[PDB]
Amino acid sequence: MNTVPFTSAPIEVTIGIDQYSFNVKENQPFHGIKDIPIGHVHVIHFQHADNSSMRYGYWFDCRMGNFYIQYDPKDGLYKMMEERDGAKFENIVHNFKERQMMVSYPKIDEDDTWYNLTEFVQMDKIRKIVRKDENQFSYVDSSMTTVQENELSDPAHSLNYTVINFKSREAIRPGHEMEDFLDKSYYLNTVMLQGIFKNSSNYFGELQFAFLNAMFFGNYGSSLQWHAMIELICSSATVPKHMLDKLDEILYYQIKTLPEQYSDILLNERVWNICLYSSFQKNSLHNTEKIMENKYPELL
Amino acid sequence: GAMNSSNYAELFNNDIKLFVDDTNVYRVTVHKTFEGNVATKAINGCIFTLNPKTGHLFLKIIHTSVWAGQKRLSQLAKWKTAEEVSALVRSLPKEEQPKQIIVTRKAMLDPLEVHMLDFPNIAIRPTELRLPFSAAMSIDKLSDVVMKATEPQMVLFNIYDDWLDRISSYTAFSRLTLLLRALKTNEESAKMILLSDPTITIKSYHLWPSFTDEQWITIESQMRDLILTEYGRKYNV
Ligand SMILES: O=C(O)[C@@]1(NCc2ccccc2)CCOC1
Repeated sequence: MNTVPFTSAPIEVTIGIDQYSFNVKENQPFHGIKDIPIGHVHVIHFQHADNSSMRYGYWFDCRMGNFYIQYDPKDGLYKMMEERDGAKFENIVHNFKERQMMVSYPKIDEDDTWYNLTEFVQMDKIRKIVRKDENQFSYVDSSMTTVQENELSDPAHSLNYTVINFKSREAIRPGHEMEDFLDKSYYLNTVMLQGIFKNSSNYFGELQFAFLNAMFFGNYGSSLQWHAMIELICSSATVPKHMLDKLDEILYYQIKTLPEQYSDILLNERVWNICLYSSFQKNSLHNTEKIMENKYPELL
Repeated sequence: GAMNSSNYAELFNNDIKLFVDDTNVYRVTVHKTFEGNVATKAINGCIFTLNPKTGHLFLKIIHTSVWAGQKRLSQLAKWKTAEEVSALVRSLPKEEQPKQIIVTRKAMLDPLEVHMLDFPNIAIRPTELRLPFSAAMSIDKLSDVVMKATEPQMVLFNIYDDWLDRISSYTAFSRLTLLLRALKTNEESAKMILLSDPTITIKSYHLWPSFTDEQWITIESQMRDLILTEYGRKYNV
């Protein structure tokens, strides 16, 4: 198990670690999070008590380095940093653990939620969507725009998701206009999977990362990307059976984890009604259809 | 965006534009089969593509062979329309290509947009005008060329005859739409109004009779009366 210590907590803040959230009071003796499961990416995120504007946070993998959080009173935020001195880091952590000034990542043994939400998410792929090569961890916030949002303004601070546009020359072969617009299989299988993503695992990884940024930061462009990647599959007549079965699992766990009270801002009624009831794959997502009908029947 | 009454003079400015009406592309008659089921028989149709400033009509005749062995014909008809309009655009010299294409039915927006991806600067727009272009097949010379066609064919017409020698495009379009609305509302009576005077003929190279300026005023009044008469008959007014 790994640990992300905090130097201190000078401002009152709600801290989230993956799907869990907890409050810290101004100048509370809080010095970090321990028992973080090795083997997955993680996200540590923040919403200030005195200014719920800008949710922000950091994606990281404790296998890549020793990371800690320290508040910056000039830029006014909790910043992730890497500690290259290993013995210093271990000694800091050991003292904070002995004084019991850390919270424990409260993973229930039976509970596979975080694995199920991050199955295909890799830190190396995150670092290509979020470009800041001098750090091993990636900062995301609620306001960051996507490369596609910008085309329609600072490029260094953008989310470089793969652009999906159903009415673009990339999506439509000259001479196959009706075919490719009504059946997106070409665009999914040749352009996106074989061409850009190389395999379905990388495609699902980006889909999962987009959902998580939408949910944890309220990042609108990420929500747009998540829905576009779902619609591209559901609107394709020819999809490998293993991808359809995996998508049903992915979406089921996403819908299961979504806060009920955020469904109005995180779920696109058009896309979901199309995907579940009109699309080529309307009958291939049994688990997702069942949870959607029981949890959010108003949206449908 | 959408074209309506507020931006109506835009139709007659110097930016080349075309209206595309697809209402006569896929035409059928419905009949009973020997077993008492119902079947359709397609008949030749046409795309109505009109420059409202110059009166140039690009009438693409849609021969029934294009439906042979195809499914979902009403859907295919929209994509065939978009394909043919795109092909017409590509066939025109650059300086004759439209800057805007206005579709009379909003279901044509996506088919045409997708076919015109190679022309990102040609705007594809809907309209809130209710235009009577479906009645194009009530113009005898247009109906004749469509029905006689044995293969796909494009025929070029000036739907305003020589009117622009005497009237503006705005006025010509208003006359055309009144004539077509009358033919749509009561075709027999409209045709009777247009041919009631044997001494006024249709030139070989024209679609409409050779009315003098004053006769056009009388004809236009009779067309308005027909439309109003039919409205009262319909609604018991
Ligand atoms: O009230 C709280 O703090 C909650 N989070 C528990 C938690 C505490 C420390 C570390 C991670 C999680 C309990 C239910 O959900 C909110």
